[PDB]
Amino acid sequence: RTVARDITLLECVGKGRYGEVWRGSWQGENVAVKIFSSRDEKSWFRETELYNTVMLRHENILGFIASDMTSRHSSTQLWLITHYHEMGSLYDYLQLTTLDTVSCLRIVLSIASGLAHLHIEIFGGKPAIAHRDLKSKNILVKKNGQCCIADLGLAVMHSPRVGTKRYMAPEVLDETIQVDCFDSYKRVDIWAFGLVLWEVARRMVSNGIVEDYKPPFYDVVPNDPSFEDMRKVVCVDQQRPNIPNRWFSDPTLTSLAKLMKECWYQNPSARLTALRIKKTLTKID
Ligand SMILES: COc1cc(-c2cncc(-c3ccc(C4CCN(C)CC4)cc3)c2C)cc(OC)c1OC
Ligand SMILES: COc1cc(-c2cncc(-c3ccc(C4CCN(C)CC4)cc3)c2C)cc(OC)c1OC
Ligand SMILES: COc1cc(-c2cncc(-c3ccc(C4CCN(C)CC4)cc3)c2C)cc(OC)c1OC
Repeated sequence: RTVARDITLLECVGKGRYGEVWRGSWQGENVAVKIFSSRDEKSWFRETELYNTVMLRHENILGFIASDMTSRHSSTQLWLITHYHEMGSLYDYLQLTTLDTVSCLRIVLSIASGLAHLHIEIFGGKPAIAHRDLKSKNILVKKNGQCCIADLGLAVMHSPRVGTKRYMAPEVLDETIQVDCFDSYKRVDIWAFGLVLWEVARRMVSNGIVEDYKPPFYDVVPNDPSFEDMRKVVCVDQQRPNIPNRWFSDPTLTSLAKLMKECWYQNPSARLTALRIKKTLTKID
């Protein structure tokens, strides 16, 4: 048999400290190709080890196609190949796009769905998985209006790289997280989910009003905030993102404000579960 391997790289759609993402083509069809820096090799190894353990398949998880390691003269080349989502990341999308009630709920319920799928152990199935770097740049917008969760390079299974500091829960910033305890990692993801819910909700129009896109804590920390900057805001002062008055005129945003509050308790065990968040979102509107 012929094994047509060649992928054509067509367009760079992302470049960062730790690698690049390309739109590519395989057999006339778009794929996404993440090329890792050797500095972030462990993220390729961890995502590859996870998919060699359990082949996740879910409409709200970025679709795996391949992991490739290629020997070069004096280096190793590491690629991850996935489905390609031409609308780009939720972070990208929220910059110019505003939302209505239906599109806002569809986005956040799709994210909750993907996250609950990661978190749940299924017997016979999948181990429970915590993401550990959930944020709007790690969520892609699909053409059908649902999103999918990307980047399992920091993920942990239950049967170097740390999370993005802006999205870190208070127990991560004050180093009290119970590291031997899998439920602790799920509760870190729930905190981060609440921040993503805030980012999205701001862009939902009500009574002709919308907020501009801002990242969580934009008004209290610098760009590329330090670990200490974050700890002082989140742990010492116990600040949370602002809920604008205009949300309390809209039943959807009133319900979403309540939800995001229940993701942000200082006590990790008080936070909602992903399954409970899904149930609450199905009862809104
Ligand atoms: C090695 O590397 C890459 C390979 C491919 C690729 C290309 N054509 C065909 C295949 C194929 C799939 C599956 C089977 C099955 C058939 C049934 N039988 C009982 C078990 C085996 C055979 C062949 C693949 C996997 C694409 C790649 O990238 C897009 C590759 O690079 C990462
Ligand atoms: C990696 O990704 C892609 C792969 C392929 C692809 C190419 N050749 C052969 C295959 C294949 C054939 C047959 C079996 C099975 C069938 C049932 N049973 C008897 C076990 C053996 C498995 C695999 C595939 C899946 C196509 C893709 O897209 C159209 C891929 O996605 C980009
Ligand atoms: C977060 O993580 C990963 C993401 C992806 C991924 C998959 N589909 C699409 C994208 C993308 C496409 C296009 C744009 C822009 C460029 C064109 N236009 C001007 C606006 C839109 C942005 C983003 C990406 C980045 C793949 C990954 O691995 C292969 C990722 O890592 C796991």
